[PDB]
Amino acid sequence: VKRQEALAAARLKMQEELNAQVEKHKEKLKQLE
Amino acid sequence: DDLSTAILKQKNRPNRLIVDEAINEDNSVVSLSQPKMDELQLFRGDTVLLKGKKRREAVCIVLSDDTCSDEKIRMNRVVRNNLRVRLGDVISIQPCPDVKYGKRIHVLPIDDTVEGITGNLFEVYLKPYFLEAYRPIRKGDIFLVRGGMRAVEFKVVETDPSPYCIVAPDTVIHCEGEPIKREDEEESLNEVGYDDIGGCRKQLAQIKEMVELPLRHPALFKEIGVKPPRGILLYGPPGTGKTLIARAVANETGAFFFLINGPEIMSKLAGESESNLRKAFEEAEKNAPAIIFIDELDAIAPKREKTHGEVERRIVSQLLTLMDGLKQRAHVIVMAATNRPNSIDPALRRFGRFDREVDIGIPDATGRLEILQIHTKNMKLADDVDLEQVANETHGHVGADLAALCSEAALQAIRKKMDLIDLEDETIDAEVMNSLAVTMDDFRWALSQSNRSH
Amino acid sequence: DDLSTAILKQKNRPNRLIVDEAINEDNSVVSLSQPKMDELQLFRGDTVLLKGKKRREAVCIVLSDDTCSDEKIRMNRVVRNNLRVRLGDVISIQPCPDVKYGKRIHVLPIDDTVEGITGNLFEVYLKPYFLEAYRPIRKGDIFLVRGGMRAVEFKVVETDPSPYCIVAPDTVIHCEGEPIKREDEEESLNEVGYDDIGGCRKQLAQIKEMVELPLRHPALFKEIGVKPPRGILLYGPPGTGKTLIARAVANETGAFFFLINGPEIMSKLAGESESNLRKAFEEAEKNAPAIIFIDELDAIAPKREKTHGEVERRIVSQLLTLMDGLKQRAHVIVMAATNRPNSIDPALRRFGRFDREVDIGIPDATGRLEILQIHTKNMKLADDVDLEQVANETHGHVGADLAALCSEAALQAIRKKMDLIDLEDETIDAEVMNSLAVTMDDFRWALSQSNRSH
Ligand SMILES: Nc1ncnc2c1ncn2[C@@H]1O[C@H](COP(=O)(O)OP(=O)(O)NP(=O)(O)O)[C@@H](O)[C@H]1O
Ligand SMILES: Nc1ncnc2c1ncn2[C@@H]1O[C@H](COP(=O)(O)OP(=O)(O)NP(=O)(O)O)[C@@H](O)[C@H]1O
Ligand SMILES: [Mg+2]
Ligand SMILES: [Mg+2]
Repeated sequence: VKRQEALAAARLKMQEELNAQVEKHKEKLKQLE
Repeated sequence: DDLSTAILKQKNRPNRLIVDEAINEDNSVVSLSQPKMDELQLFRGDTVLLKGKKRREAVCIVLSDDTCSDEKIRMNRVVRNNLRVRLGDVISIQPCPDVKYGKRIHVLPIDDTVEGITGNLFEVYLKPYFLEAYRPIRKGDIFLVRGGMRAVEFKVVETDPSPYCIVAPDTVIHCEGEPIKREDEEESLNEVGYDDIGGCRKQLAQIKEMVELPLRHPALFKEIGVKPPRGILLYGPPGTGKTLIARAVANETGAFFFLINGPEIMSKLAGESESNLRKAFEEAEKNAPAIIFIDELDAIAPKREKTHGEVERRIVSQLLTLMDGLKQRAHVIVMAATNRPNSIDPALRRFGRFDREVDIGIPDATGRLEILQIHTKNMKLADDVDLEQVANETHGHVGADLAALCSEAALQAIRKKMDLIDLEDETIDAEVMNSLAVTMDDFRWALSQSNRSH
Repeated sequence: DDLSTAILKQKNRPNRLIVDEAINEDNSVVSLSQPKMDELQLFRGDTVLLKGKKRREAVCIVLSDDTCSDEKIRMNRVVRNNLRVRLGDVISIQPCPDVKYGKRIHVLPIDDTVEGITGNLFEVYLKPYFLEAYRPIRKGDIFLVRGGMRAVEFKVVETDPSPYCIVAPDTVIHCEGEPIKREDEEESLNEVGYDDIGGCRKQLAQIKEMVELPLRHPALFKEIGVKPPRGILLYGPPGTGKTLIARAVANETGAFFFLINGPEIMSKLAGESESNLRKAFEEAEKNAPAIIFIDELDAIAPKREKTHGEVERRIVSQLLTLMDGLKQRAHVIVMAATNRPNSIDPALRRFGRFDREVDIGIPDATGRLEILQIHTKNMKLADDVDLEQVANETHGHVGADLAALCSEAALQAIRKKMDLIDLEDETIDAEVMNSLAVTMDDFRWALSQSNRSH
């Protein structure tokens, strides 16, 4: 129960960190061109 | 035509995706588009199984990415290495719902990544890396960890359960033991696969359909009501890649694979040659589905006229009995290779023995270019190097001649710098090393040296 | 002409009947017309002995049927399988008055018919099946029983008395023990017989008259005052079915049959080759009437010029002494086969050794069609497939070439579906499997591939 809540919490954490890095990369490319 | 290459063809299936470069270098994460995830019924954070090349798998967590094409999959270098794939390869993907929390795992560092450090590997590297991450891992994964301005590569040596698990807070992590040799991983990294074989597209298909397909799906053949042949003879002139294909098949197949080398059997004492032979067929029988590859067949089974030894003749008799002894339920296939097919005892090419033959012949110009690409992939080439042109100037060259061409080219390139380097130095000056490259001129030189040879 | 095929001919006798399909699938019942029963002096419910192929017998109960032709016999699938016969075959029938109540019998299930069930096999299957039925059965019968929405095949493993008996109320039925492998029965089911040999009608007659006839009726020959020859050499080019005939003879003969394989004798140590040879002729002598078949004779008895080994020459000497050693009372016949008759030591073809020769040659167009029918009988063929046409386009092909043609055809058929099937799947999609069939087009393709080969 609490195990799946932990996994889900870490998975949510993962998704938001990928989203943060997508935007950083996107910004870098705009500055490049 | 398209039919004889059927079996090589990339399938337009939803779980077949093209490998592209990753945004973010988290070793356990791979990124799809959201419509792709919707299609495969994958929700954010699901655990997935990837299949790459050379029997490789990786277990990852799948995440959404709006910059990712529907037909593409983003994965960092570490995952690609574990799958033995490069950017542009196609891999297959499925849910992995069965995957349990690990009881313990054993990992060790690569040796050239640690010389020397006091630090506790668990505390400094692994605990922060795994902490509350619930990362999936597989036996044989290599992964990279950052810590305190240093990076350390680890290999997963053991998991329990095997071969994969999720590393939880309560999973015991062992990091203790002798560091893994980099050279040993570089040996494994460079196993031969099908993508190391140029110019044989049609023959790789014939082999896949006479060997892999009937060991993998014996149902197909029973359904339609036919026995697949059990003896496949590869033939062709020297250096066309028969032995290469043997190594690829060994590293790609899902069957048990037993190599017999002609000369090596023939180098044994009287009676020990026979014994080893029997043991090979016994082991394969026992471990079916299985492939026996007999490389350089002509060594052990020349025409019973050629061979003026009673033992040598006895050995051929033994082979034939072993071939015939393959009762139809064994799922054992015997491949063999030779550059002298006419030199083989004809009784071996009868029905139920080596009854199929594959010509690994001289490649054509397009094939030669494939070969040149494969061979130079790890080489430092200058921009002036036009391999297509080299392909066009190498008529009648086979794979081995193209390898040597590339060696000779390189050596010329080295020759060009011999005014800076002495035999007597212990060391090579770095700016000399980093500038070293093979030019077209070097290849031109090599080419011209090869017209004496041919 | 009609005389050289005399011995194959179906006899217009009252006890020779054509197998037709059965009204009612009771495994112990067979149906004749009433005038046929009257003719053979069989009354309703008499116990009868049927002879089918491959030495098979069945014991049945004979019943009247007004829908049955006088010249026909109705029998369900189960009985036909036990007789190794198909619809349209001719079988022989006699009263069986000698047949005793069984003291015990042992039967076991086929394994793919039972995985898994609690139930007591006796109580749930066998007691209701045998109850007050007084069924006749024979060791080696396979029979099917219904019970509670499931069907279970059993094999009769033992009877007492052997080999047949009637199962009475007081007969002990054992059903306990390890289930019988389906694959093992499918191996037996597919033993080679004479009906698996196409295009050799005249040579099967020569063999039947030089081998079966004089071992079965040595009186004929003593009456008329002549010794039958004892050495029969089959010859012909590769793949014409010499070894096939050896397997058929082994599965059809009423004699003791001992196979010697050339290469396999020749694969033995010095002295062990000789020993095995002596033991073969000793065993046959002891177990007469008997057949020794020496397959690939040329391996053990090449011209005493060819063979540069003293042991190899010693072996041939041993053969000749063993052949001559067949004193005229032994009732042992030696057959042998070779695709190289000129390569055999000529002393073996002298009087009293291999003094009769049978040419298992290249079949003609009609023969080729017979072969194609035999080979495809268990294959999934589409309706467009015209084998007569294939027969006509395969001049100079022999049996083995026709087998491979049919394999290549099938493989093309499979090739056509390779867009749905992956090497990496564990499974084959069923609608793919059920639709799989070999088309004429597939055969056309195969044919065209075979004109390089020839
Ligand atoms: N088809 C190919 N594609 C790529 N490289 C090849 C190919 N064929 C040969 N080479 C290169 O040449 C090397 C020697 O070839 P090898 O696989 O030994 O050929 P082979 O046919 O086994 N020789 P032989 O046993 O002399 O008949 C290979 O290991 C490759 O480095
Ligand atoms: N007369 C035939 N009728 C039906 N099938 C045949 C016939 N001859 C050959 N075949 C098929 O081809 C296969 C190989 O033939 P086989 O019986 O080995 O011939 P063989 O003459 O013994 N060969 P060899 O020993 O090379 O001279 C058989 O097992 C059949 O599958
Ligand atoms: Mg080689
Ligand atoms: Mg044969």
